[PDB]
Amino acid sequence: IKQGIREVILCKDQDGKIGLRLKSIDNGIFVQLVQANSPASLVGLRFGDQVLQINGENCAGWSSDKAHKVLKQAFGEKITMTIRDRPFERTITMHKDSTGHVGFIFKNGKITSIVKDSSAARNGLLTEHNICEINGQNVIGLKDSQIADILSTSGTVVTITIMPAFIFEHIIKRMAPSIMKSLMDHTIPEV
Repeated sequence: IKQGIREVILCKDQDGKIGLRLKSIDNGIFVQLVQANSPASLVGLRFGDQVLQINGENCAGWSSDKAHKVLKQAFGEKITMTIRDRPFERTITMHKDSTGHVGFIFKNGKITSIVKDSSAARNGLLTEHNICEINGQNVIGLKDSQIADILSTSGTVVTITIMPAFIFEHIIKRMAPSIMKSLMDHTIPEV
């Protein structure tokens, strides 16, 4: 999680898409969905990002519809956005034990207990937090098994990006859980 505000320049694809669904949260606008192989993924937009501005207009107090409407009517050549990096999220670095454990239990993406004497306990991992990213890879909508897999095949350092459940459940309401599994960019960034 970067310590503040950056500008991205976006370009609609040939079909006039950018790859983005946005959600109104506490009078800001937040990234609910980044589509894989979209202009939004290429420029590095992330789940939970805050959009401060769209072409120099502040988003404060916009509806999800107005934000989507503004994106439709943009002069597609060049959309600029002002972005605050995943402000509802934190990153925890843990190290696996020789048994390959970081030392917690999760269910539908949500940490539910921390195991005594673990790297998770030592690093103050919290329950009632949804897993957003593992090693900078988005994992929202993946099955618990596939998250297990990404943890199993991770190296010994595991970086987890988490979000309080109440905030997570506010962001993903009105997005059917198959679109999350199917269409949320789950890939490693390109260079």
